[PDB]
Amino acid sequence: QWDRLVLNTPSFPSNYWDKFVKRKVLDKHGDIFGRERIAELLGMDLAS
Amino acid sequence: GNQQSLAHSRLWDAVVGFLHVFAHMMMKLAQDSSQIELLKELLDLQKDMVVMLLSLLEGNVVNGMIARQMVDMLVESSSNVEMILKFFDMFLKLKDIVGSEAFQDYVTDPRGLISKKDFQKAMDSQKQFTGPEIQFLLSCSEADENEMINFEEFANRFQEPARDIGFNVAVLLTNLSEHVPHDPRLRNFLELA
Repeated sequence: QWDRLVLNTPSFPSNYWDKFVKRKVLDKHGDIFGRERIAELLGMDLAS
Repeated sequence: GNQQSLAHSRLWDAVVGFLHVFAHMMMKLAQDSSQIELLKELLDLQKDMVVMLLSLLEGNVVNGMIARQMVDMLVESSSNVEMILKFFDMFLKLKDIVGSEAFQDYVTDPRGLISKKDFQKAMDSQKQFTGPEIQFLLSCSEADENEMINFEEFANRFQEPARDIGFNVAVLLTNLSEHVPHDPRLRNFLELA
C-alpha cells in the first residue's frame, strides 16, 4: 500500500537504471486494462 | 492384437472424415440458437471418438508406431483440426473479454444489452480477434431488437456443452506431445491449442 504513492509521480524511475518501465507496462496492458486507465494510474500523457 | 488390427485397418480414413464433418457441422450450427440441442449432441459424439483414440494410445511406448500413425492422421487433416481449435479458443477468449473492464466501460445501455457496432468497437479495442472472427461472433450473437445483444447469455451459452470435448482434446494433445518428442509437426498444434 505504501508503494502506491510513486505510481503517478513523474520521478518514479529515478535512482534506477531503466526509465521506460511505465511505457512498457502501458504497451503490455493497455489493450486489456484500458489505455486511459493505465495513463491515469501511471500519470502519463499520450500526446506528450 | 486388437490394437494392431485397428492400427492396420481403415479406421484412420473414417476418423478423418468424421473430423471434417464435425468441424463444418459445428461451425454451421454455432450461428443458430434453435439448433443448440443438436450441437450439444454433436459435441458428445465427438468426445466419444477422442476416447477411442485414447484407447488406441493406451499402453504404448516412446516413439511408438501407433502414435506416429495418429500424428500422421492429424497432419493429414490439419485444416479441420485448426478449425476446431479456433472454434474452442475463440469462445474461450470471448468470456474473458466480456468480463474485462474495457467491455464494461464500452457498454452504455443500462438494460444489460449492447449494439452490434459498439460490440465490434469493443472487440477491435481489445485487439484479440481478426475481422472474419468478429463477423462470425456477430453472426452467432442473435439480436432481439435494434441490434441489442445480451453479452452475458452469449458468453455463457457455449461454455458448458464444449467443456468435456475440449478437455479430452487437451489430454490427447498432451499425451501425444509427451510420447512423441522431437516432432516438429505436433508443435504447431500445441501452439495453436
